[PDB]
Amino acid sequence: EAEAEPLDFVVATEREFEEVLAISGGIYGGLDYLPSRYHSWLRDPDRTVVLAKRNGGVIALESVNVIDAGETVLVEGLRVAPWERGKGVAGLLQRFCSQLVKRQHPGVKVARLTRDDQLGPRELKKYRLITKQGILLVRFNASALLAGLGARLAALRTSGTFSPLPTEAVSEAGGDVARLLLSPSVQRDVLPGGTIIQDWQPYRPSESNLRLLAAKGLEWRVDSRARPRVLTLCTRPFPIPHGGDGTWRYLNIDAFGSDGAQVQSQLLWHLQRQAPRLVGLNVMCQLFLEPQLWSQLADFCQVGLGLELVKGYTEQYLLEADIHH
Ligand SMILES: NC(=[NH2+])NCCC[C@H](N)C(=O)O
Repeated sequence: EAEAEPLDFVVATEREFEEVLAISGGIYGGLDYLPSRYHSWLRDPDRTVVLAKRNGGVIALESVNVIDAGETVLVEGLRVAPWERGKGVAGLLQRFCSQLVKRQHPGVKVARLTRDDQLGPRELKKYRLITKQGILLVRFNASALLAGLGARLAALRTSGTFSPLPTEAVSEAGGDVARLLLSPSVQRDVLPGGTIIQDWQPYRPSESNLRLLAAKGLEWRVDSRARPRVLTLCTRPFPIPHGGDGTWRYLNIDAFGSDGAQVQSQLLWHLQRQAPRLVGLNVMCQLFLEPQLWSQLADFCQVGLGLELVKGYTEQYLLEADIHH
């Protein structure tokens, strides 16, 4: 029962946007970023979005983007249509893209990717684990959160439960981001495996990548610019298909450091910064933090901030594998 027409690998364009959506049903439980990101991906100068087509119909997608000053290729968004899964399509698409990178980007030495699924033996054999972070996913209505937070945080103050610790501002334009991330000691003691993870995307801490990060509208927060120990990072919210009513946004916060109290205070700062912009909308807030801090922050979010836990503990894995020219 051979397929009548063969597989054709071609670079994605804006015309296939609706075809790509048709194969993306239920991806990441409705937290899929590609609906909101597909068009920007096409404008990225170091990125190649590859579609697998059978008889002219899109059935799979993979993106490869060269970062880390040309030494790394990040693999994102790998997906196959539900009705084409289990036939090795994702494997064939992976091989086409690996050859493309080796051909166009001879300087790439490693491939990198992030994932939340359990790392089976296969993974451990083909990939090195650079680092891993815990994942805390909560949901809330922005308006309801704002209307009740003052009372919530006042109770904590008087209750003696919690009082927000001081935090310090971080300005990219002012040069604070560079002075933090280019610090060898911050890279060693703060960053997970010496790596910046921003909305599932890993970057080596380098000026070249800092330029990429600066163009995304990220917001930073730190415990002390002089004595940095906890550094948090918020990605600008964007729409996700969850809910089907178009009201849901994905708020990604990456937390680097081992002081749980500072991760709490800095998470609260980001929430008070971002929720006003989300009035009238619903938010899926995913916090990535050191695994040992998870229970502390899940409680804080649940009991302290009246937030709803969407799912139990899971982990984000940063994987790396060499490129075999
Ligand atoms: N909820 C998740 N599992 N998100 C995974 C995002 C990262 C994934 N490797 C991608 O580029 O699509």
